[PDB]
Amino acid sequence: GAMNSSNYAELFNNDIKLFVDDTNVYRVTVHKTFEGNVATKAINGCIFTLNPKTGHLFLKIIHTSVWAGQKRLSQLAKWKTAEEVSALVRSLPKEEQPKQIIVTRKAMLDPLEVHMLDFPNIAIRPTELRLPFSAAMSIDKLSDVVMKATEPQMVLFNIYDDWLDRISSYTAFSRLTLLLRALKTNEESAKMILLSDPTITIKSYHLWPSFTDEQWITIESQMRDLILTEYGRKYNV
Amino acid sequence: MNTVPFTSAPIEVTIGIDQYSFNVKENQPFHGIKDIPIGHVHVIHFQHADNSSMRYGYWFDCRMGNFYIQYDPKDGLYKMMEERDGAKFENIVHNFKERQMMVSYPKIDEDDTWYNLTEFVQMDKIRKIVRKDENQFSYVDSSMTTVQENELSDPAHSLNYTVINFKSREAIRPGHEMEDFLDKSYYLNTVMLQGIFKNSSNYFGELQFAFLNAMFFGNYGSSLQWHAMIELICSSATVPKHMLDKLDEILYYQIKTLPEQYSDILLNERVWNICLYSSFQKNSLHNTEKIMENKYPELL
Ligand SMILES: Cc1ccccc1CC(N)=O
Repeated sequence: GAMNSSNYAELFNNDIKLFVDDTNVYRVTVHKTFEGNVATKAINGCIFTLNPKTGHLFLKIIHTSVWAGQKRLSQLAKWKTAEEVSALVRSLPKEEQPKQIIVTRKAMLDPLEVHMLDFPNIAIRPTELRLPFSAAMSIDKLSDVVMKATEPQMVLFNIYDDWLDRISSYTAFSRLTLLLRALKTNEESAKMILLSDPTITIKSYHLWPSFTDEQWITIESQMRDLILTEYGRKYNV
Repeated sequence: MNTVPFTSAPIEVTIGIDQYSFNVKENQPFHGIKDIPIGHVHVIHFQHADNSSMRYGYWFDCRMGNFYIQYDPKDGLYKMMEERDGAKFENIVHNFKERQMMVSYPKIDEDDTWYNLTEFVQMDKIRKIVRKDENQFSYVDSSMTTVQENELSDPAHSLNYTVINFKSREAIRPGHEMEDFLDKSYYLNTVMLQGIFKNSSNYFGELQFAFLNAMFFGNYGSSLQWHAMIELICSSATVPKHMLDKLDEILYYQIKTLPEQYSDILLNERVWNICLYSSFQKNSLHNTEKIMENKYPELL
């Protein structure tokens, strides 16, 4: 059924699973036309497909050309997401295919279920969790590869860098959700915390800085403060 | 004008004949129903005074043979039987009529309700949905499950309605996923009409039969089938104009005949709201939208 707080440990068992987030597939700037009407201009998007156990990110870049001369784009975006996810599963060898796909938004259930009719053994599941995967486009290297794309393109990342050498998936996923929740709530503050110390760099093959275990504890603390300080900055509470 | 004689009425029972019904008392001298109109399928149905289960009946057509009812005290129900001896049957019916022991199928001359509810329903199509080829009449009851219901147990006692599933390979062409899911025209016109039913008459026959089993027996699987066949037309952008005009007539008379006090269990909110207000055919069912709005405005 639905993925929630009760069944959280299931994300880190040995059944291959993917999260699919479609929140950055269809992206627009809204602007005034010469005649004072409103129009949109699409920019490049991405499907965020993540194995929470391994950190393996399948970032399918959605080039603005996909939308050319199409109607009902917010609706097409869900079906395009489902088509690309189904094409990705079909491209993986059988033993690498997921046993479950968990969609971060319930409007993705029918489009993905219909695209995956050929895979009756793959379970399509909603989640009750409010996952901050929309802030993926706040990670500079992911934002850069999306915006520079001149055609449809799949880029493969490990969103946990080398963390699984030192911590479990459960802890790596908790660190990722904390970083993304922070970036989502106050992107400027969150980025300041991550890059303030010029001695700590990002390896060329990494997304996040090269923190020692003690430095990760300090960073994680600063992220939790930012999130509660913003929740007391908004809510008058 | 045909007759279904009864041997006796040993147990107190509400007897239905099509849209009519009457109470018979335990051992009341009742010997059946006369003046049944030739040219249509009929249903005779039963609800025992002592049982809130035991709700059941027989689809028949008097042109196919001579049919009577006899109570079976072992199986505890009124059974339909065929009398093969024509002259014995004529002589039984003549005696009962002379002694005025038969109720009269009480049809108002102005009244086309039954024709309108059964316009496309044929006994030969009923017999393929019900399947008991030793009999010319078909037994249905409250509890019988559909083939679709059983896929999700006893196959011999099932309703063999055409399986309709919007999230099936049958419904969705590879590479036409979004198109076939949002516009079911392919599934309606090519798979169901041209492929399985052959024509709109067979499709409407099964739709009308599903409704009648839902209304007369409170058969849940028949109700699901009636709604599915309506939703498959309403969710199609491309439907022949004659099929839409005829659907509007069929649904009008079904909504008109539905007992007011069953519209809460027999009508699916989501399907009717979609069909009348959101779907491709939201502006195609004028008669059905006006009666539903005037009779069941709460549902919507
Ligand atoms: C997506 C990814 C991440 C890290 C390593 C390798 C991959 C590619 C794959 N799993 O097919």
